[PDB]
Amino acid sequence: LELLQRKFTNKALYSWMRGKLSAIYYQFFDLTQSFCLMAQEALRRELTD
Amino acid sequence: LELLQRKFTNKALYSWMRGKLSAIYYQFFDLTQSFCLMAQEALRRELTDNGVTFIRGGAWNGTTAGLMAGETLLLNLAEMEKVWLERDERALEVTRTV
Amino acid sequence: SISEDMAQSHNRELQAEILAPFIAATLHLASPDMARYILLWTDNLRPGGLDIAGFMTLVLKESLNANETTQLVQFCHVMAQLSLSVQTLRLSEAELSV
Amino acid sequence: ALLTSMVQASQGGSAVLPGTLSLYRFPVMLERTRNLVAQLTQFGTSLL
Amino acid sequence: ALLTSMVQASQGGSAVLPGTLSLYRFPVMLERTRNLVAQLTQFGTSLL
Amino acid sequence: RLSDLKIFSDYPESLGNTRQLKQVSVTLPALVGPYEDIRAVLNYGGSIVMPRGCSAIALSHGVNDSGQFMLDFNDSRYLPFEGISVNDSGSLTLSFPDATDRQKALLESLSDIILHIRYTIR
Amino acid sequence: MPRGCSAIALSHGVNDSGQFMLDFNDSRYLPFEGISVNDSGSLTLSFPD
Repeated sequence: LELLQRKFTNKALYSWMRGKLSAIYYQFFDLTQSFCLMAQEALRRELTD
Repeated sequence: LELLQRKFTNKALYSWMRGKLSAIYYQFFDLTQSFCLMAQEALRRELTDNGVTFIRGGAWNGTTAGLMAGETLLLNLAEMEKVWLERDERALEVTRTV
Repeated sequence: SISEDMAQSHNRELQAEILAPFIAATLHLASPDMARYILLWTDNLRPGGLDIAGFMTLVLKESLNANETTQLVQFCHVMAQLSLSVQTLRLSEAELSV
Repeated sequence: ALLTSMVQASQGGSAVLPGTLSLYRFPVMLERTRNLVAQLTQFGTSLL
Repeated sequence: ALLTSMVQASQGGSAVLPGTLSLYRFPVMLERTRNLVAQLTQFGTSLL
Repeated sequence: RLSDLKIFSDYPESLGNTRQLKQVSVTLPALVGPYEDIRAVLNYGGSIVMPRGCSAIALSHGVNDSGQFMLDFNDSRYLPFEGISVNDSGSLTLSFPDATDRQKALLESLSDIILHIRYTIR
Repeated sequence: MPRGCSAIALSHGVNDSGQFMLDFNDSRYLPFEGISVNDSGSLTLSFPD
């Protein structure tokens, strides 16, 4: 158990990595949805519908 | 145990590989941060607005031992691209003869 | 992966950061941070009158080693002793840093 | 003898705001959004 | 009966230097930096 | 006014009803002195949503002028005035500033104004 | 035929091609492309009004 706690990839590292990735994902989703919306608007203008 | 020590992928090989990769990662991070900085400077020149700032530092955080540093740069570049797209404009042209 | 320019710098923290991954690889250490702190401790010890800069200069030599091999091997031996003792005690990185 | 079970609760979804008009034609925006969503998918896989 | 626990210490982050001005326009520099960052991400995944 | 041109009546009702502008150029047959540039502005006063900066052009030389460095119909960005319906109720305005003033002689020498409108039918 | 590739419009009539510019390397089919020369169809020129 002591060796498991002193590992390089212990619980703290995994927790911090997944928290940071969760925040990055949360912001990136908004960015890419905005991009998709402007693409759809461009298509609507192109088809005049 | 003896067989485990004579393995091709023993402890020494893994240690050397991860040490070399750590050094490569450490240098590559500096290179890519410099690249992101010059890209941000180019954007600032394009928009003529020195106030915009997107690389805020803290990408290399010691808690994660520097891992997933590149994700923050990716997010910052995405924000830069979105800002450039939204505020872009077709400029009027004028020619003057003196 | 080294050059004379960082050998002459007076920033021992930067030199420790540079040399940490290779020391970790050659001593089977867990992470580069542990190697950096071991290097700082050894530099404080000054085993054979060699600091970090002295070791880095000795590395950058075309085998022009008359008796400095003694200093180099003494430095390496002290480093190995420290790393082995830390590994045996199972000392955490936080305690070592503090 | 005791036993345990999973519990679920009602969950919602995201909404859509009105879009904006860019300056480029359709294919360029299509390719840009494709790159962005590929990046997003990679992020999700890493998270899992 | 003995027990053991995890210990954490304060950690810092990187800083930002003033940037430099290149010769190319924005989109090309953006694409170059994107490629470099993708390479960096692959390096990190391999390390893990 | 755009709709007063009766462009929609220049072709039969078939061949498509979605007719929109693609490009606008303008020629000013006037005598202009050497090393002197005309200064005019063409603007669209309609209410249809337009991308930023794609609603007005500037006139410098006035010989089949398009208000651009070079005209590339394969541009990845929308050309000025693109997407305007030909049956729109809006109006195009040509403005000559400081014609009281500096541009008086050139405007006196002016004969008329010519517009070249390129549009598409779907 | 592909949509819209069966008719062209004549404005100036001096070697006119009914296009902004003629590019034989276009990614899209040119008008009247693919018609067999031995076809029984007919080409019609219409002047309205």
